[PDB]
Amino acid sequence: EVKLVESGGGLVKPGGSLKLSCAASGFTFSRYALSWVRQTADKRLEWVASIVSGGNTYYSGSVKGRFTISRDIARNILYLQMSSLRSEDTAMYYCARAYYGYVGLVHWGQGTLVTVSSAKTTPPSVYPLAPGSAAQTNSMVTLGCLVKGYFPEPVTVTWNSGSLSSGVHTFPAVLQSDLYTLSSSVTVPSSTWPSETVTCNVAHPASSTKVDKKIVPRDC
Amino acid sequence: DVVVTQTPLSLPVSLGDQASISCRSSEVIVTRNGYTPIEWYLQKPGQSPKLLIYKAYKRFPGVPDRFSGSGSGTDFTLKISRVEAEDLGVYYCFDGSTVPPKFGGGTKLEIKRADAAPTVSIFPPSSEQLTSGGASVVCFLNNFYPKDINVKWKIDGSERQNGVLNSWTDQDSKDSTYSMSSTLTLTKDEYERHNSYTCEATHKTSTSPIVKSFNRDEC
Repeated sequence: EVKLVESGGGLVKPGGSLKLSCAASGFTFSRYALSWVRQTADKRLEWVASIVSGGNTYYSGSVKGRFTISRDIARNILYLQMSSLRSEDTAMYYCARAYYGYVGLVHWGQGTLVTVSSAKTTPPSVYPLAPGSAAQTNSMVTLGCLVKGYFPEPVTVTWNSGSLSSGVHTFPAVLQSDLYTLSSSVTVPSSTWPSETVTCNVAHPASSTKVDKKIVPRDC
Repeated sequence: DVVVTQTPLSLPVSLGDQASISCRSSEVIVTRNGYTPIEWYLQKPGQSPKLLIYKAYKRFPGVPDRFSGSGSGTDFTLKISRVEAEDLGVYYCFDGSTVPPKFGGGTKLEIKRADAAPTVSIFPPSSEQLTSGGASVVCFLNNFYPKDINVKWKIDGSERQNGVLNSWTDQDSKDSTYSMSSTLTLTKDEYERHNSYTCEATHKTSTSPIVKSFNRDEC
């Protein structure tokens, strides 16, 4: 099977440099055209660069002279050296192989995140969102976690380590004052909480954070 | 230089119906027999883009026969014979006739479902947050359809049209509904100068708004 895995993404200040890697397996590396394509917040895709089996390289004008695509046929690795980084370069970077010749883009990797900013890496604050009592008498109860003030993206949220999949809504983060904030709600039967434990698990790899927050009722 | 304009931005369609996505290059493509560099991609929720069509009309292996591409000159369109829930996602065309190749802006395929009213729940600031000096009042409006919704806040009766941020989930993978969160943020001080907080939402499924609120004078 054909596999491509990007790596090297991270936080970098404007004007800085960063070199991305794309490890390949499952195919004769040398025989194909390889490309880097990026996706920004607006979910827009932007072809960035490619290198063909013959050695020729191609770049988009918004990147030419700053980004250098290269490969090491020996080690089955594709690279993308970035320099003079700009705020607008922030995005998810994927590498993809031609289907054949220089036709198509297939087996895209999961991509690596590159963030260009002067903001510092800061962990999130996790706060419980519990019902303001209200007798309920209702079949379902909704709980949640407010993850505030972190940087940069992303943050993952699970409930009871994944045990609670249904009734889960994790909202996209919003950037306010160069700080991100998002929320997640979960809905379980009234017979599940507070009798059983409900905990949201927040992760922020950038700060090596992995936090658990138990939702307890607001005593009355 | 080439610019690819893709339309529509969002395409609502019923399961079982036909879907048609259009892309127009600013440059007319040549070839009635000599290969055409027009490709179509689909990016499913939370996933990496994937190839559907290449050479304008050939289907990449694995792609359902329900999909098909067609086009001539500046216009090209991707077609789905009958939409399946599996087709939800964002579709992008790609013009590879010149360097650098250009992607279309993308079209969000939305699956139509019966209208549904949101389940609203309001939440006062956590004691933990007040201790730190902050006060965010959260409001969830979950599992509704269609996506457009009205959310007006009221503090002690006065509408609050500032400091209120929003965020919406993508169309649910299970029921095809939309969910939204609204967060009113304030300082402990500001927060404590009032006791009545309201989250009012009016959705097309009802002329009478759904009010959910609380008073600091309680738990």
